[PDB]
Amino acid sequence: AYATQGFNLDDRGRRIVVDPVTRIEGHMRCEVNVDANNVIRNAVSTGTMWRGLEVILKGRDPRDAWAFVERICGVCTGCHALASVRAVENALDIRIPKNAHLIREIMAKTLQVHDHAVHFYHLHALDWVDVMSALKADPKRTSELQQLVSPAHPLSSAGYFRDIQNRLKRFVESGQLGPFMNGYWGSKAYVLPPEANLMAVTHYLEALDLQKEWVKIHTIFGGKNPHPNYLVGGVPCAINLDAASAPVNMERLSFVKARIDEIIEFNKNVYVPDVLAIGTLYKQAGWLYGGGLAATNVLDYGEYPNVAYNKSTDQLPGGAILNGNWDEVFPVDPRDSQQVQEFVSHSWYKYADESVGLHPWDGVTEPNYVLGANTKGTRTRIEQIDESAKYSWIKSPRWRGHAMEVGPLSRYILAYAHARSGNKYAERPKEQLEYSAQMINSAIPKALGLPETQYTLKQLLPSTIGRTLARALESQYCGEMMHSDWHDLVANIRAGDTATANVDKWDPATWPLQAKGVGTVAAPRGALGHWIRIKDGRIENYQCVVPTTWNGSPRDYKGQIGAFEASLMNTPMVNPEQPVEILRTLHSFDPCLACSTH
Amino acid sequence: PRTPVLWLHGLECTCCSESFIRSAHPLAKDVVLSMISLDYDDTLMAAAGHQAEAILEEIMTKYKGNYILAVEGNPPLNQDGMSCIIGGRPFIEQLKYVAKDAKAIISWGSCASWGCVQAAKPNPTQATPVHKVITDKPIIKVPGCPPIAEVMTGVITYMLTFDRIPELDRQGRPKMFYSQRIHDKCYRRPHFDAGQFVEEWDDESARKGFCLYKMGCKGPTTYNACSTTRWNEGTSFPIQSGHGCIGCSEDGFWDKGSFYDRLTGISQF
Ligand code: SF4
Ligand code: F3S
Ligand SMILES: [Cl-]
Ligand SMILES: [Cl-]
Ligand SMILES: [Cl-]
Ligand SMILES: [Mg+2]
Ligand code: NA
Repeated sequence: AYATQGFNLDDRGRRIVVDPVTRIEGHMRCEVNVDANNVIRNAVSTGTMWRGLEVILKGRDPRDAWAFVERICGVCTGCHALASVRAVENALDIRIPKNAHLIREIMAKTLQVHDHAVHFYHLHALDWVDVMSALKADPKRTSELQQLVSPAHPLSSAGYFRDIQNRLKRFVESGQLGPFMNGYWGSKAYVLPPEANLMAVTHYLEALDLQKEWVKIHTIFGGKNPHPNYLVGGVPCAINLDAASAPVNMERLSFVKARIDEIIEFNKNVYVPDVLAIGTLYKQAGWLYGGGLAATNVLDYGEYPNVAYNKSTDQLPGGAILNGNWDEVFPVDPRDSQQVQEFVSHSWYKYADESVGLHPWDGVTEPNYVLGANTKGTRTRIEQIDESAKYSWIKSPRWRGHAMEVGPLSRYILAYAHARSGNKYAERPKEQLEYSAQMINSAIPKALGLPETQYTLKQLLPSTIGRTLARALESQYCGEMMHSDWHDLVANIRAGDTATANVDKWDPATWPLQAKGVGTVAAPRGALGHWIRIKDGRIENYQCVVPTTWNGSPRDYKGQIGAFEASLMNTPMVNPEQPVEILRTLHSFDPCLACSTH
Repeated sequence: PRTPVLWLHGLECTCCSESFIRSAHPLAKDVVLSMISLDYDDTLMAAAGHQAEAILEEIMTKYKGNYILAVEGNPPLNQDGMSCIIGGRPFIEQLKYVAKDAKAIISWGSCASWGCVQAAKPNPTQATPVHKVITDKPIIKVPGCPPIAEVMTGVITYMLTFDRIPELDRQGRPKMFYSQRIHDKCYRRPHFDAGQFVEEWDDESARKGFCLYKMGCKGPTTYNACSTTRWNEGTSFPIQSGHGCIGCSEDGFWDKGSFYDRLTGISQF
């Protein structure tokens, strides 16, 4: 037992293992200890995969790197390619043309929406929504709930919900429950009424059909989704208005705009209202657990500058907050060797000196799969992992030694802080948060006949509910932003600038013989960075620090815990043998384990 | 009664799972609700941990030799297999156990089919394709990074309709989807035939949609349905959007030189 970051870790209680953690990308094991009252007093995050992309990249051509690292992850598809081309461009002093900037921004924001919406409905919703309870729902009351939750959403009739419900019933009555098989249905951790459950499952099915339309934006600009193509120096999708012979003409741009408009409708009418409603009801039930590090330490690099290459115009302005002091945002510099560092003290890697963290330009990735002496089981049959030693394929990133939470919630807390200090570029996220708090505290309770609450954003945001809300709000904001990017793109093209690629330094003979660069991205799950060293036209070093690397990290040299482990602390479980609460909170980070380990 | 599918994940990026849910004809919704019984799948399944583990045994018993094992990703042989851990044990043990009683095995994507990115040199985990580990079962390879959505659901549709594996080429790929090279029906082929090429990105030739051979396009050596079926309900494909094919459905495509290095001996194509 020991204390760290205000958390009292104790491993003397009952040990519970969750392996595999499902409804995530990739492979994770989670262990917790619970006390005599089923409250979590210890949490252990274990990344259970590694591929070694950083090793594979050595000696290759920097221009090819984006395609390799894109295959770090097919869920957050393209965000690694973006980081890579940015990193190489930074190393080689390449400035991309305006159209390439705007197209990359549109692609990035499309990924944000697709990733966030699919995560919530298809990975997260089943932690809040009891599908069996949806079978008992009354169609008319479901219709009336739908009309209160989102008046503008056209799919609100009683017969529509009846038909969806009946197909569910037929599915369940077959005896082949598929993904609902052996679920935790009926647990008291589920609090939604039948009608809310039917509404949510209906939207699960709606989102499943619609999500494939949104990614056609990627397909136009990048050829395919998953894994659209990128390019060092710009974008491959050359523009010609006068014309069916080029990748991009006005018809293709009109198609993109139509998809963007549909996205805006979905976020506004389906996704944001559902999260506000579900958040309200779980708030009413008192389920405000899962804050973890969000109550103290949050980080993002900052993203989406209005003016390209001008960081002061970031529309999700970043930095670092410490100790829950929202009146002081520290600037974060990815080039500073004393800021972003990764430890491997409790990870399956080795350094020359493991008492220190390495900045990623000096990063090292040598595998070292070894288990501690207090392990229960064997090297190939683990029963209880030994967290006092090395226990994960995820490295431990820290900022000036501090453990930080990253992600949409972090970006929204930072945006709120920036807006309060006079930053005008953060106006829209501030507006969203205040709107959301009013809906959750007052408007939705009034509509459903529930008592009003008076939670501040300070109290509400650092929670699993808050983390889920911020993701939805971010999806909405991204859809809005790329609507504006589209207009700017078409305006620039019509003004006569059709350029999509700067090829001045395409040939390696033009490069400096040694160079280093960094590319950062506000990826769906938080702060993403790629750090590259180039030597004689080849990759000397390539190190990735990925958002789930931050959040999912094991303990550092000082024994400080990461965001996942902190978020599970102090949480009661209804049943220790049903990981409902563990899944709900872990899923609120949208873990991507392939990303975390790469 | 719908055919049970147990969809396992080894070392992977999950692109094949994402591609699958992009299918428009048929909809993934309709596949899951009305065609198969997707009984194990880490991406979507409600159960976790011990409850998830318990499903495998239950389906294998009830549907012995009548379920499909779909594998996304691949097993690592280094680190004692513990560079991919499931239930505290190496993934390769899960793969072999579930393969035992499968009616058929689908190797989704380049990872399961050939190795893909983790198997690129120097392959630090010794990631190994499914067919080199499971040697006593019929395996259909559906390569690509990821495969086209409609190719994935097309394979499922064929298998469910006929209860047979579709006709395969020498490399174990379905001829109905992998009989054509990209270069055969690529819409830029008339430019190739006329010697009309892009030489630098965004040159006048690129703006007229000239052939991408000299920018490294591997269409002439790559078998897939991208030039006809195309991507995301036939919206585009890599070449239409201006990037050469990188050869992503072909065995060992990461180690055939830079993606921007042209194929030699153009007179062969
Ligand atoms: S080389 Fe590539 S772009 Fe040119 S015709 Fe062949 S497949 Fe199409
Ligand atoms: S890169 Fe792959 S997606 Fe098709 S065009 Fe080439 S086989
Ligand atoms: Cl960029
Ligand atoms: Cl391969
Ligand atoms: Cl080749
Ligand atoms: Mg790394
Ligand atoms: Na152009």
